[PDB]
Amino acid sequence: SLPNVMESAYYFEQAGVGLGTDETYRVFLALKQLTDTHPIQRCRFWGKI
Amino acid sequence: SLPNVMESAYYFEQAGVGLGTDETYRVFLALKQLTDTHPIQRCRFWGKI
Amino acid sequence: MDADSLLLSLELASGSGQGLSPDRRASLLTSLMLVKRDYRFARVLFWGRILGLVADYYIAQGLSEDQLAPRKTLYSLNCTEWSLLPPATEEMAMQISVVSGRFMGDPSHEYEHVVQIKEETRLVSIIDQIDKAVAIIPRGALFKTPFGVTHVNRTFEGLPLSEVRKLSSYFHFREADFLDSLEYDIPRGSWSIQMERGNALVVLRSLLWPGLTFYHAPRTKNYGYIYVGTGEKNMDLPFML
Amino acid sequence: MDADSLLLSLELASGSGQGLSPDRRASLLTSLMLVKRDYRFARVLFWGRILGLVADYYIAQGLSEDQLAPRKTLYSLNCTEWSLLPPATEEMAMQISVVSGRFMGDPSHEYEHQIKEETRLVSIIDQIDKAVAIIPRGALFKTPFGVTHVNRTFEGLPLSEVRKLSSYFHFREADFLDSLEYDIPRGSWSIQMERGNALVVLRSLLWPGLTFYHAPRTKNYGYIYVGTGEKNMDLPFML
Repeated sequence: SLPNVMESAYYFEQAGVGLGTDETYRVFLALKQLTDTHPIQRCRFWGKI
Repeated sequence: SLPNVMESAYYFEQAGVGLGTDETYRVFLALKQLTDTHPIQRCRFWGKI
Repeated sequence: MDADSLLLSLELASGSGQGLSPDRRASLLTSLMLVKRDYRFARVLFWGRILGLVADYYIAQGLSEDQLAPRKTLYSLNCTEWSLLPPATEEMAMQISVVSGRFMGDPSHEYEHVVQIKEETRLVSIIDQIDKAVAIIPRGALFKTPFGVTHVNRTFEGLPLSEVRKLSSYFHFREADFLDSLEYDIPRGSWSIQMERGNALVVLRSLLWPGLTFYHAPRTKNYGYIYVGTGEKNMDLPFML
Repeated sequence: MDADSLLLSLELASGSGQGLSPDRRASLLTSLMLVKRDYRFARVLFWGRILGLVADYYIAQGLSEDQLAPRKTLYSLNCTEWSLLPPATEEMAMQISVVSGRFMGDPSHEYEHQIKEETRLVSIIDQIDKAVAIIPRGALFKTPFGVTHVNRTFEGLPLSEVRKLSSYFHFREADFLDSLEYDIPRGSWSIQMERGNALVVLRSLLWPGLTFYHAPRTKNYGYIYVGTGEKNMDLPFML
């Protein structure tokens, strides 16, 4: 139930923001673990504070 | 007239092939030079031999 | 950030969180090395980017033969269109105290106190008051020869991991084994030291100027600093820490 | 290539075209770090790919303190489980002479020309490294103790002998090691430059898929074989 975090990160790179491909894919896999763990309808990369 | 070279290059990166975002963006700009120079209906990055 | 190595030196992938798009980064690489051609700098370094409101200022530096004093600064609203800034001085540093807020996007823009403050003067001033007391030299990159500070350490091997957390293994770029460390009786805790990318990257953040990111790979001769932020001074730090 | 360079994605900037995907890149960074953990290698370098028909082999070798020592080759099919191959031999080089064609991606596959696919993989990686594995002049200096260490002040190559094959040595036994210009057929190494003069790209023609890179005036170097995994015997027709 994930979004395409890499497509978003690609547009983010077009705008000159994001965490880069490596760390963003790492966060994407972490969100995948979140979806595996919990019965959740959405898991959106809100941000990095 | 031009194609979306960067969306294609992003999918290329995902598949693994490509020149990196940097050289692909250069190729996109060079294709734009070709497109504004010449009266082209449709243009496509064929490849790098 | 050294001009030849922005594609090597990704602040955006390093955890800065804001940085250069591939369009901008491409224009920066070719335009900075041509900046080295036109004005004969020994080295060109990308300084960072002040966000502003309407348009983004992209800022670069140019260094002569090795010294900390001759630090010419540039700006460009379309990356390639580089223009040499006037030198900074205490008069323009004093003059911009009567103006606050975000940068605009137009060097010809003028504020009102009625003292007139050109956006250009604000850019040059804010650039220098950023670089004093945030621009890191890691311990060992530079020393002082007896005949002058040139001595770019060609044998530099980075900082060992034990020295990294201490904050005493980082010197300023100011005109000071010879420079003032980041511990200089500044507000204590004004630097956030972060171990990033599997302990292969030390990310330092200036909390007096948010958006300033500095890093170096440990055990390696890669280092550089960059400002991707709003351009206003965070005086507000001691309320936080 | 190095892990630091795997972060940079110079595999794709070199113009090889094949390179690697970012998912695989992140997985290699984690798993090669833990290969350096489980096997106490001085360095762990990503050698590239042998492109198969069902799956692609993902290869890395282990470098001891002596960099020219016989190095322990590993393979993976999913970037995470790294399997340690056996070392190569002359006898194992002789067996696969009857076998040709694309790799399969199934290490258990058998050829009736029996030959194991591990046999092919090990001996092909061996033959590539003996024939073609570049180092620049100045890097990998011989310590007086009879052991080779990375020259920590290699400081890159200047642009004068970047263009020359004489400034480029192999990763093997031969005090300087073995120049490329004693390597036939003449012109077997292509010489190319990246954007600017920031980096020179060397593409193997006897073994297509290999693309060694090097940044002048910088200690960043490396090579990967991402290719079919066979020797281009056809080369002197083409030159």
